[PDB]
Amino acid sequence: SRRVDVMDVMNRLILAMDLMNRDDALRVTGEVREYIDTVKIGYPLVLSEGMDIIAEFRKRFGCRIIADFKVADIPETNEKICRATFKAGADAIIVHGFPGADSVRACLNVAEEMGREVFLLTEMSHPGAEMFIQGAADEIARMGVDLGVKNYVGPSTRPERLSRLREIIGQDSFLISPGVGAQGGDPGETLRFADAIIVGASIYLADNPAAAAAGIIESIKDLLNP
Amino acid sequence: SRRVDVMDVMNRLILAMDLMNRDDALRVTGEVREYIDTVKIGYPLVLSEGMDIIAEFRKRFGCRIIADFKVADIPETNEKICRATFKAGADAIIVHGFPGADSVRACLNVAEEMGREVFLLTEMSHPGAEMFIQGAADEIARMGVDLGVKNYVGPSTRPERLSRLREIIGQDSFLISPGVGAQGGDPGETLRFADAIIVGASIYLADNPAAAAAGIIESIKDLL
Ligand SMILES: O=C1CC(=O)N([C@@H]2O[C@H](COP(=O)(O)O)[C@@H](O)[C@H]2O)C(=O)N1
Ligand SMILES: O=C1CC(=O)N([C@@H]2O[C@H](COP(=O)(O)O)[C@@H](O)[C@H]2O)C(=O)N1
Repeated sequence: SRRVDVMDVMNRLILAMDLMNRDDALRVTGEVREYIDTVKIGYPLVLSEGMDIIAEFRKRFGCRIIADFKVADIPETNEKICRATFKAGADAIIVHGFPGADSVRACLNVAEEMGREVFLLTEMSHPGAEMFIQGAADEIARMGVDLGVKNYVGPSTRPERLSRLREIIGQDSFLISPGVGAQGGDPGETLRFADAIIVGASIYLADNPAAAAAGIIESIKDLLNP
Repeated sequence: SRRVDVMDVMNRLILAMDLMNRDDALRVTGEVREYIDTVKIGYPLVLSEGMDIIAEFRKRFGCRIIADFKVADIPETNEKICRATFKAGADAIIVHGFPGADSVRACLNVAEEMGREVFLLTEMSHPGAEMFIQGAADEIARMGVDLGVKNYVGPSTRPERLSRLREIIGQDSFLISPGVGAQGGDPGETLRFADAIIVGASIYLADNPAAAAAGIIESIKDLL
């Protein structure tokens, strides 16, 4: 990405905090705070500890929050979900593109009004993505561009797909990518196209999360700056 | 549907309780309880009041709860979402099929392991559904059949699509359909294929929710 008006992710590493217990979640996040300042919080944690967990993370840690809720409902419900989520302190929210343009627009409008951001998930990192998602991936990405979407989520496990997504969305867009580590994606190859990588279990399940985070960062030192 | 062991939804009417305040949500639900015993609780309410709200609905009104979370993540995450959801008193959970068979199977395994139900959302009711979901709907339904899914969600706004979906899933499957009221779906044509209809705003935003529910039931009395 060439734009400077994007969230500045420390070390280009976003922690996918999917532990389902407040104690383990707060412990691991705290132990890696030195390397990460942007945390992706999803339903595994939220449905287990509640939305206030978002406020607490910003309190204890001075981190940005990406609510990975893969919003995928009708326009009316999507609007409500985004409103509740931003009200709770989320800086950005991840939204699915497959439900259509109106569903995505609903999220974009709320984000616009509240001054927050929407990240469009154009395709996924798991095996199942090949069944229905990849066939529509190109068009979903193009729909995002036409809608004026500037933030995207693409698969680390499929660098060949990530290259294509980047070409479609352009350099004036921001791209983050999950699937690194546990799913087999490589941090370095992924950062050839993505602006930041998302890492979950490789860090939060490690005997030493801090060392795991440090190791990943060391492995991409040549791609770290700016 | 022709199956005898299907979910028994009173008056074939499911309340989509999408109000975002526990007071209005609980009050309106109580107001229509004599007409509805099955409530669909989604993220608008859950993200606003917390997951404990599900048990509250059960304790207060003894209604069955369908957690409409449109689960649409990778298998591993879907697993966690379903587990947390069934631990909250949800009798069932709605999952997306677009992410593929592994994502759906993950939900099915948890439901089976925790003795609850999974509803597979095939085609959606809004206009945008025509862009990508509609073209994959029949295949998603067939995937559901092959996986052993017995509960489905289809659009009331497109009865002709609902008819095709019913053909694919068979009569031994349970089908619920949203889109009645606010979205212009016709209850009559919808119930020709769906076992139960989902109604939200046409009821919870009505000056008199009870009267609203009553009216809906009156318009489909011949199907009850
Ligand atoms: O295509 C995608 C989207 C997504 O957000 N995710 C999420 O990214 C995280 C990956 O975590 P992990 O590093 O495999 O443990 C989880 O929170 C997933 O739900 C993914 O793995 N693939
Ligand atoms: O295709 C679909 C799926 C679905 O769950 N829904 C949900 O069904 C409800 C419909 O509410 P309403 O009657 O339009 O106010 C909402 O909670 C929606 O999120 C839908 O409208 N269409």
